[PDB]
Amino acid sequence: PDLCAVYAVQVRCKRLDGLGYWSNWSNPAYTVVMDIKVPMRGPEFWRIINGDTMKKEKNVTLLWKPLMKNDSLCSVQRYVINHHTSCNGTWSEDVGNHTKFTFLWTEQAHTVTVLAINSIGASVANFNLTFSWPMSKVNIVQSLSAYPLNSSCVIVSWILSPSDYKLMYFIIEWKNLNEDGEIKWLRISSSVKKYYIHDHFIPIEKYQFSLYPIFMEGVGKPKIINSFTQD
Amino acid sequence: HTKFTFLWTEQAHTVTVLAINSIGASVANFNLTFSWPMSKVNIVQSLSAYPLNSSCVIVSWILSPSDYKLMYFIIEWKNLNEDGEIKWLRISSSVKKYYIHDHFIPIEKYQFSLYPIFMEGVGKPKIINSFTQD
Amino acid sequence: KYYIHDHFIPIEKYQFSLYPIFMEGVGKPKIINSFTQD
Repeated sequence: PDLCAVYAVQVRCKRLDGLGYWSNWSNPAYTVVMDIKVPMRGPEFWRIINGDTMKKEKNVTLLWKPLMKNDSLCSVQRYVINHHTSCNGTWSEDVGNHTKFTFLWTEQAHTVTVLAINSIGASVANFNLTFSWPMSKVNIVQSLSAYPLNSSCVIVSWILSPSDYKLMYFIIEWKNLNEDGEIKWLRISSSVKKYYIHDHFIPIEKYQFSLYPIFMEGVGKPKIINSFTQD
Repeated sequence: HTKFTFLWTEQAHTVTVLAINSIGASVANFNLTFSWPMSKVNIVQSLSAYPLNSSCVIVSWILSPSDYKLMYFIIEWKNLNEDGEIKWLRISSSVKKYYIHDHFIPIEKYQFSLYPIFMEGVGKPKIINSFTQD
Repeated sequence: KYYIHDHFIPIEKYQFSLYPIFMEGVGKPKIINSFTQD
């Protein structure tokens, strides 16, 4: 079931006709971790946008986590980012084993895809994220409320307005606004209307919860709240 | 013992704590002058406190000009919501913003007192009882 | 007043029924379907 774990293997033998004894078990053999297939899935990534609202150019810092054993399978030697744009077409940038990359977003639509590469090749199923200036205005989240359930779980719930755009999935993003916390994020199916976030949440602190609707055409306008709803 | 209580009666009382070992007393010792005139001197024009995270708060201040030679600052902070031990730290007078590393719960009401410390003694603190929302 | 020790997620809607129990049998419960915000 797991191609990238060390298995111990021992073999013993006996006469096929049954007239005899079993041999002792052989000295254990162990696998060496080598890449055995390309990675099954590319890493989940999100973006930080550093840019004054008055500038046409914005710095987009992509952030991902290293793949877990199930998704990397055995190893990731380096990460390569495939960029796709209407004007410059497709190009690729090798990021090595770094988990963060910052590029300049200039075009009206820029689709980015992060690939994981091992000694055999690139990951089969990869996540993409389209950065679109028109789409950043689309708002489908009618209401958004956040209630801390406990110090280990917050429900974030939302109601959706009808939309002509095919919603693919949600990403909930949360950060403390009281802390310089790392921006934590998670991808969630578009079928979901309430989610249990498991993280350490101190319920009085002010957390920003941003629900980004993600469409084929790109990231919609987030709904943002800066306090828990007392109602 | 790490704590001592004395009666302050005079207009000016300078105190110095010495550490002594089997050879003798400490070479370089801190002093603190308690002066009733100086307790009225206020040089801290504004004081604001903003929690940066649960492990660091910047306390920042602007200074008015002063004829007294400021030696250093001490920032003192305590929860006003908790019976917390009064925590304090000495900071150079050259500093105008400092990163306090302690466990800070950002909504709780902390009192931050910036005491200006002069040769003539402790000046009047500037005190705030809430984080500045501005 | 009683302290119930169980895993309670405070926003979820819990029904709490207090049944008064008499020699003659179970009385009418008082029922609430939400926490009291007052």
